[PDB]
Formats: sequence, structure tokens, C-alpha cells
Amino acid sequence: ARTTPIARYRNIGISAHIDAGKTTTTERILFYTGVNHKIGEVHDGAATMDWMEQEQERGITITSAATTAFWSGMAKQYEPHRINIIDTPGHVDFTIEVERSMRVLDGAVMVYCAVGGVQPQSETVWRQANKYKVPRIAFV
RNA sequence: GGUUUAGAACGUCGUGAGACAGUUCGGUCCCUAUCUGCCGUGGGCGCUGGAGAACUGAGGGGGGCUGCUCCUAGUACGAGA
Ligand SMILES: Nc1nc2c(ncn2[C@@H]2O[C@H](COP(=O)(O)OP(=O)(O)O)[C@@H](O)[C@H]2O)c(=O)[nH]1
Ligand SMILES: [Mg+2]
Ligand SMILES: [Mg+2]
Ligand SMILES: [Mg+2]
Ligand SMILES: [Mg+2]
Ligand SMILES: [Mg+2]
Ligand SMILES: [Mg+2]
Ligand SMILES: [Mg+2]
Repeated sequence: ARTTPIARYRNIGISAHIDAGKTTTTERILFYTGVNHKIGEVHDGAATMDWMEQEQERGITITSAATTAFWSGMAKQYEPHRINIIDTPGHVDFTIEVERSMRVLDGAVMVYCAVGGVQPQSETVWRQANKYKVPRIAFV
């Protein structure tokens, strides 16, 4: 019946300031789980999540897009977990979208830049996550 | 080709011949370079005995233009775009 046990389900979001690497980190996720044959770059519009023509041309995420993966482990340590990742936007022009995805998800991976670190949109996603008390981790 | 020759016509001016910063069609553009100048190329002599070659280098000339794509780099800057 149920393909994967309830414990092996992750509904996660990738939230942070504009251009912290969120859309790339999602491409490298879809790559290390084999679902996409090409790595693709955000600047060259190759990114699958950036499907809208505006997203391809301007290299920005103007919407939330959802994808799935099967991450066994680094050494196949665990049984394949079905991670539902909905890539989100960081532009203040689209905050409803990040809160929209943020509410349902059980965890958030907050991207950051090593040069800048805490940025305005990073505080914005922080306050939004804190009000909904989502458990968080961070990726620099 | 235009402008300004001789032909002809329009409009206008004049009685007229003709005329118009008015127009219209047609209408002969010569020279074998003496000298300077310049581009080449040699003959004479000189450089102190004659000759063959290899050069130094004062000086002179030639050349000096730039686009686009990628890497750095979505890097610095920018809340962003
Ligand atoms: N140097 C470098 N550039 C990165 C890295 N991750 C992403 N980028 C680039 O930085 C830009 C912004 O990243 P992106 O994933 O589009 O951010 P998002 O729009 O917030 O999801 C894009 O041109 C990416 O290719 C990284 O680790 N290093
Ligand atoms: Mg993005
Ligand atoms: Mg005659
Ligand atoms: Mg010269
Ligand atoms: Mg010279
Ligand atoms: Mg580029
Ligand atoms: Mg950019
Ligand atoms: Mg723009």
C-alpha cells in the first residue's frame, strides 16, 4: 500500500535572502538523487525550478515550485527517504509565496552567503518561520 | 551634372527688339615637361697605393586602429532590479 513509511517523509522548504544559492542548492539536490541528468546553472536559465519565462530571463524565482527526491545517504546508510522540497522566493516583492509554502512544511533549510550572512530577507524569513514555529537548520 | 555662349519653350515684364537670384530639353574642357619638387635608377670623381668582401651606425623612412565572445564573475556595487 503505502510505498514509504510515515517516518521516512520530509516536507522541507529552502528559504533565505535573494540570491543566497537557494535555487542552485535545489539543483544539486535533484542531481545527487539522480532525477535530473544535467546540473544546470541559474544564470544560464537552465534551472528546472525556474520554469516561467520571467524566471529564465531574469534568473529569479517568482513563484514556489515543488519537487521530490530519494536521498538514501552519503554511503546509502539509510533507506530511501522521500523528501518533498518546495523551492521558495526571497524577494520582498513576493513574501506571500514564502509564507504560503512555509506554513505547511515541517522543516526549513535556511541558506546564507558567507560574504554577507544575515541579510534583510534572512531576517524576514526568520521572523516568518519563528511565528509559525517551524524547526530550522541552516546552510552557509 | 550645376553655374554663366550661340538653338527652343513655358510663366511673368515690355508696344517691341529682348529680359528675369524663375523654370525647362540640347550643348567641343588643348599642351610631347626645359627648371624647381617628388618616386626610382645609374655614369664621373672623391674618401690620398690599388682591389674583393663583411659590416658599425649619425641620420631618414615605414608601422602604431579596433570590435565582439568567454574567463575572472553574477565577483565588487546594489534591499533589490
Ligand atoms: N560563486 C558562487 N555562486 C553561487 C553559488 N550558489 C549559487 N551561486 C550563483 O549565485 C546566483 C544566485 O544564486 P541562486 O541560486 O539563483 O539564488 P536564489 O535566486 O535566491 O535561489 C546565481 O547566479 C547562482 O549561480 C555558490 O556557492 N558560489
Ligand atoms: Mg531562486
Ligand atoms: Mg555656331
Ligand atoms: Mg614615420
Ligand atoms: Mg623612426
Ligand atoms: Mg556569466
Ligand atoms: Mg543577479
Ligand atoms: Mg532587471
